[PDB]
Amino acid sequence: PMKGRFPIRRTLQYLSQGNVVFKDSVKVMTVNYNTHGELGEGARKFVFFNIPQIQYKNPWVQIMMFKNMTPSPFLRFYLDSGEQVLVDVETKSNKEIMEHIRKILGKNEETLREEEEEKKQLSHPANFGPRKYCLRECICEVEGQVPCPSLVPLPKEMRGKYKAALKA
Amino acid sequence: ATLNQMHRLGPPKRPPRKLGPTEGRPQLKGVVLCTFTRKPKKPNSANRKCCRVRLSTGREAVCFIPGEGHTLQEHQIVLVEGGRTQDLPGVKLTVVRGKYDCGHVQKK
Amino acid sequence: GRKRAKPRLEQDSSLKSYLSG
Amino acid sequence: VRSSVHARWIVGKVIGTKMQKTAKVRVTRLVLDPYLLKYFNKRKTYFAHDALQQCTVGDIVLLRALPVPRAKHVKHELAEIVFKVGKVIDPVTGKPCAGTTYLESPLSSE
Amino acid sequence: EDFDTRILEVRNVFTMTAKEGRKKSIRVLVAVGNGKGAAGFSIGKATDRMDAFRKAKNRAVHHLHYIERYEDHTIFHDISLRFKRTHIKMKKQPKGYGLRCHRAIITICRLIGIKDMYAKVSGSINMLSLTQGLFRGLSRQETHQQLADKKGLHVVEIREECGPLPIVVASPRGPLRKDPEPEDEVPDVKLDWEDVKTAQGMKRSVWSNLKRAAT
Amino acid sequence: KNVLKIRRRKMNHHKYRKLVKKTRFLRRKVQEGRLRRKQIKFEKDLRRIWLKAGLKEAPEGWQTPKIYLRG
Amino acid sequence: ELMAWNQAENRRLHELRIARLRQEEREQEQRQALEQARKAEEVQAWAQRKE
RNA sequence: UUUAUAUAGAGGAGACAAGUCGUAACAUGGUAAGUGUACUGGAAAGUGCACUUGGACG
RNA sequence: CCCCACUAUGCUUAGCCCUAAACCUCAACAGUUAAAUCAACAAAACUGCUCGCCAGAACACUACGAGCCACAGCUUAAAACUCAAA
RNA sequence: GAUUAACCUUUAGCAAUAAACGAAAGUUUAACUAAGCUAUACUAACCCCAGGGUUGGUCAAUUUCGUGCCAGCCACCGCGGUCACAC
RNA sequence: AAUAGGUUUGGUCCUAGCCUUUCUAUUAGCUCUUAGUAAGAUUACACAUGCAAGCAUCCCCGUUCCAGUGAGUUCACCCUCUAAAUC
Ligand code: FES
Ligand SMILES: [Mg+2]
Ligand SMILES: [Mg+2]
Ligand SMILES: [Mg+2]
Repeated sequence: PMKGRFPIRRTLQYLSQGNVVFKDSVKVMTVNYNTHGELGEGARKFVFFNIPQIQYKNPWVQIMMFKNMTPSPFLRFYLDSGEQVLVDVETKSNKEIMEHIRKILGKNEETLREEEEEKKQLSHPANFGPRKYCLRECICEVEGQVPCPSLVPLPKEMRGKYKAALKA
Repeated sequence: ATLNQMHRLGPPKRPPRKLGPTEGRPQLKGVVLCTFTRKPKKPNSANRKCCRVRLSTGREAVCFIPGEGHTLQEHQIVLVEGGRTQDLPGVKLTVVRGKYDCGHVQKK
Repeated sequence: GRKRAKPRLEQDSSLKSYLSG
Repeated sequence: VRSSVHARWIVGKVIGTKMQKTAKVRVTRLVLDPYLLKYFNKRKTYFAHDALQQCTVGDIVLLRALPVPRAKHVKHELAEIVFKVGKVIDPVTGKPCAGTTYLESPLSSE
Repeated sequence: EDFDTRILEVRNVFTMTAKEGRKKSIRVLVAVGNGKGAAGFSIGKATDRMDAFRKAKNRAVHHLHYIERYEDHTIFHDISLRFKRTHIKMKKQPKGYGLRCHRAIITICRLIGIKDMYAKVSGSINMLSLTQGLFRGLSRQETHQQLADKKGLHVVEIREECGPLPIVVASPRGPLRKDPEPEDEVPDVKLDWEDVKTAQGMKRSVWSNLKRAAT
Repeated sequence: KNVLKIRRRKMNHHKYRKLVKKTRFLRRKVQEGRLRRKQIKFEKDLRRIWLKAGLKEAPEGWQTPKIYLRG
Repeated sequence: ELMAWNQAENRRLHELRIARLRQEEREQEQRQALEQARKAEEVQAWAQRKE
């Protein structure tokens, strides 16, 4: 089987489930937490579960952990403007922490939908090109148009080999 | 191996595939320096027709001549291909019958 | 001496007969 | 605000103070292993300008990208010492702390 | 008359006896099944192949398992078991998927009456170990009714072809629990690397999903 | 268990010791030549270092020691 | 607005932490009273034995 | 000027007619076997010291 | 092989060499005895975590390179030819 | 030409598109277009017009002779010393 | 790497390699009817010959493009800044 406790954490299907996508302001997130303590348990599980997903959804945000540096776990986001956002996470479960950070710094679903629409706007359906970029490679695919000569040979009149004969 | 060890060593590396007697080529032009016979390793008993030839790469190697009967002599141009002769140790080349000076197997 | 075929390599035609009829 | 340096803000660990007015900081970023899909720390060395020489080897600092590289490798300035080594001030409560225990209790000042 | 017999392997075991030295004998593994969930297997040793066949099938007909089948065409849940040195990973599959399994597993499943299933065999491919491990895994599987009775909850089936309609396949015969089952955000299960790689698409294989004859 | 692998290792070691005994003088001469080449190459590397550095000669008071000699 | 809300949440959590710390400090005062009650007798017995 | 740098005496590995020679190993394998190391011997090996049971036993 | 005599050596001092069937042939730490106890044998079966190591046999406790007070040495350690096994 | 196991014609036209130039009609282009050669591949057809490999097992499929550990065969296991489903 | 298969032994179990079966490409043998399309020196080795860049009232502009090759090789991507170029 897959090595490690909770191997589901190491699947793209799980890493892509992070609902938290930070605004462009966030640059650094420091996770201070304690390896032992009943109050910090949720924070610990947060570091066990949500730090991957978040880091997957925000590849350009530097996430740095710190074990047993302060008596209470907390997050400290750094924004581009220089603001520092301190989020106490003691007594909060990992799901509550994710909800809180999504509320205060994550993009709203409307912004994500707008960005997805912007991305989909690039691939115009009417374009023709390789399957990597366009839905169709040639107009011959569209029915009604003259088909590709590799499949249906063209009439002798439409082929230059005999247009040249007509020229003669 | 632990996950950290796997990450450190990285994905396993495919060993460099060894080039055969033909040096990774389907065929090689050769010049027959001499011809002789080789005794196959036991328990097979025979007199296998073979010929030392100088390949186009400059290397000289022993090649097996299949079929019955041959006009191959010295200085005759042949084309050799891969495929070891099972009962002959060290013979890893076979002469392509019907190519260059190697005439087809004289029937009967 | 002479060749002695391996006991495990000896052919069996019972299956051929069964499939034949 | 505009700067040619890529990493605008980085939180790192000072691992050197030998250079004059320049702290050598180590910044670790999580990187996804494409084969294991596990996140591993990848560490990069940065040089931060420290005018006051207040960096101690081992403290956690915040580095802000300079508008231009003042030297060949010095591209960042020490914005703030997030955690002084052995002198951590608990941001949640403001009281000093030594590891996971309070040197001064939050109840002390009431 | 309802039962069909199929040979899984025939082996010429040679035994060294004091007087005769090497003596030939036939060991035959057969499986018998009626196609309606009742099947078994047996070994037969003899001097003649036909005697081995007769012994093996007449003994297998006395050792019948009963393999519970979901909708009479597939297994109830995904199974992964190791018998000795043979790993069998069977996957429940929808109707029309056919039998994509080791040929011995295909034969045994036809005898049982399973039409749709996937199965990968790893480790030693010892035919007897594979066969009896397969029978063990199929016999030990838990039906939806058994699951509902155990946990006292409705077993609700969600089908993509049927949209969001909840289909109840099994309801507990006793009292129904009022407290919802705890919904852990991260389940604690042991996944298979092969399954994960296949799902992610990184499982490049020039031998997987090859077009094959109807099963 | 049997000791076939151990026996093969023992035979290999016996053959190797026999070969060393047979040709120990030639091996000693070859090793001495190899040590000479080693020292020469080391000195050439140091010379290359200070030549690329721009110094016309070795630094004052520097002599490359014979680090590859028993004496 | 989100920053102000986060600061308000931090203040609320700080008040809860202060209450919890007060309760824990009272409990630790009781525990220290018990420990000193044991330790005074232990040290007195040890000193008397040594004397 | 030695080394680098382009072939060529000589060694080593495998195979070949293969058996000859010794009978070391496998049985308490004919003197239990083996690891390390040392000396002797052209070699087959022999012995010293410690260790192992992957030997046996009143 | 046995007997006798005798030396290096076993001993002390000070250095060196750094090997073993250095083997409980069982890595360290933590946990479990419930499932399926389990290829076999050895020594009941496993789980979590970490480090080290292995990827057919032989070539090879080898060659070369490097390091070492080691100079018939030790550590690290290949490849070519060959086999369909080991 | 040489070399390698590796082997396209010493064609045509600027009519299309593209480029250069010009205010422009236009001009030029071995880019390109339209042809030539080649079972390298794909598609389509055959009405007369099919060959290549294999047939011991893996692995679909051998009758009769000849040969006699020879001649020969095999991808792996292997076959052949007289009656070879393996030449 | 599979739905796997053959192969170690007197035999079984396990470990393990090798090979088979699938799909492409090049070359070779033998064979080959037509039509349409696509693709097409082994070689950064040497080249006979012909052509491949002109335009245009002179100046200018263009011949720095297109085409070709894969010898060399982390100059290709993102950001900052900012030339040339076009409007
Ligand atoms: S690909 Fe569209 S006409 Fe051929
Ligand atoms: Mg040897
Ligand atoms: Mg010991
Ligand atoms: Mg350890």
